[PDB]
Amino acid sequence: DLSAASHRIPLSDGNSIPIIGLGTYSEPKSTPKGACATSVKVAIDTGYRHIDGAYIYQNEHEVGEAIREKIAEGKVRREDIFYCGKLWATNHVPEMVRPTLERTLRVLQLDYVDLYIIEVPMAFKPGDEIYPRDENGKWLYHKSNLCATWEAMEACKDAGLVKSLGVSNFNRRQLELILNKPGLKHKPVSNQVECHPYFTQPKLLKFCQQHDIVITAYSPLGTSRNPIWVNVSSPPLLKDALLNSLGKRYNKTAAQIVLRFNIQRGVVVIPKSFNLERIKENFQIFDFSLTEEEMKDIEALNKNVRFVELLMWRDHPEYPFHDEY
Ligand SMILES: NC(=O)c1ccc[n+]([C@@H]2O[C@H](COP(=O)([O-])OP(=O)(O)OC[C@H]3O[C@@H](n4cnc5c(N)ncnc54)[C@H](OP(=O)(O)O)[C@@H]3O)[C@@H](O)[C@H]2O)c1
Ligand SMILES: C[C@]12C=CC(=O)C=C1CC[C@@H]1[C@@H]2C(=O)C[C@@]2(C)[C@H]1CC[C@]2(O)/C(O)=C/O
Repeated sequence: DLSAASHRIPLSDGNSIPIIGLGTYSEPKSTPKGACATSVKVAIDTGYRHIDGAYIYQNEHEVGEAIREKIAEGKVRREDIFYCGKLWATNHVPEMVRPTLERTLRVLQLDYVDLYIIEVPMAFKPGDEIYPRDENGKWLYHKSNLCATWEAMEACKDAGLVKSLGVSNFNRRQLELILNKPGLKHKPVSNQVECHPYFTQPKLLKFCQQHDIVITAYSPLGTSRNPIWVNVSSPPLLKDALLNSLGKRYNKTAAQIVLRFNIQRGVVVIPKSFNLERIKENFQIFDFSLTEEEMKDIEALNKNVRFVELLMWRDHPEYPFHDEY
C-alpha cells in the first residue's frame, strides 16, 4: 500500500498529507546554525515530502531556505512539498492571526503553507515575548476564545494563504467547540498531539476518526528527553524490550518499529532528526509491515503517561491534559 514514492493520505478538505514528515524543533542554544536547513535538504533527497515546523522554533527561515533550494534545483515542485506551520499562544487575538501567518510566509518566502494549526489551545499575553511572565515569574495568560481565533484562521484559507487548517494539543472538548461552532466554514483536518507506544491516544484517535480528523503524532520517538521540559518518569521509549525485540525480527531499529506502528494505523509521524544517518533510517519504514498481533502488543505498551506534560501551564483555563482525552 504505502510506499516510499507514494505515502500521502487524504484530508477531509480534499487535500492530502505525507504520512511521514521531518520534525524541525531543536534546542536553539545547543543547535548549530544551518543544521535545520541541511537536514531538511537531506530529508527531501531521502524521500521526505512533509516538513513540520514553527516560527517559534526560531529556524523557520532555515526551513524555507532548504525547501526553496530543492524547488529551485528541480528536485521537487512546490505542490510536491507539504509544510506545516503553527500559530503560537501569543498570537491568538483574532486580528493577529493573519499577520502572524503572513510573517511565516515571509520568513519561509513562500506564497502559502500546506497546513497551519493552532499550536496550543491556550492564549498567552500578546507581545514580542513568546513566554510572558511578570517580575515574579508568574505566567501572563490571556483569555482564550477558540471559536473567534478559528474564524480568523478560516479567513486565511479563504484568502488562499493556506491549503488546510488544523489544531495541536486540543482535547475532545476543545475540538467539539470548533466542530459544533455555529456556521462553521472549515473543519479542522488535523490535530497534532504527542503519540507513540507509551501514549497511544486510543480514545482521542477514535474521536478524531469519527470526524475524519487526521492525527499527527509529534514526539513519535519519545522526544529528546530534555529534562528542562520533558517528563522522564518513563524510561527511554527506544530502549523498550518489546520494540527492540520486534526490531530484531525485521532487522529494523526500535525507532523504525515505532514509526511503522503509527503510520500503519493511519497516524502521521513527524520524527525529528538533524543526523544524516538517522534521517535516512527513519524513512525506511515502507519495506515491511507489522502483523496484527504485533500491532496489538505494541499498542498494549501504552502507559497513559505523557513525555510532554507542560505542567507549568496546568492552571491555564485551556490546559488540555486535565481531561481523559
Ligand atoms: N505541536 C506541539 O505541541 C509539538 C511538541 C513537540 C514537538 N513537535 C513537533 O514534533 C517533532 C518531533 O518531536 P520531538 O522533536 O519532540 O521528538 P522525537 O521526534 O520523538 O525525537 C527526537 C529525538 O530523537 C533523536 N532521534 C531521531 N531519530 C532517531 C533514531 N532513529 N534513533 C535514535 N534517536 C533518534 C533525535 O536526535 P538527532 O536529531 O540527533 O537524530 C532527537 O533527540 C518536533 O521536532 C516538532 O516538529 C510539536
Ligand atoms: C512544547 C513546545 C510548544 C509547542 C511546540 O510546537 C514545540 C514545543 C517544543 C519546546 C517547548 C515548547 C514549550 O511549550 C515551551 C518550552 C517547554 C519548550 C522547551 C523549553 C521551553 O521553551 C520552556 O521551558 C519555556 O517555557
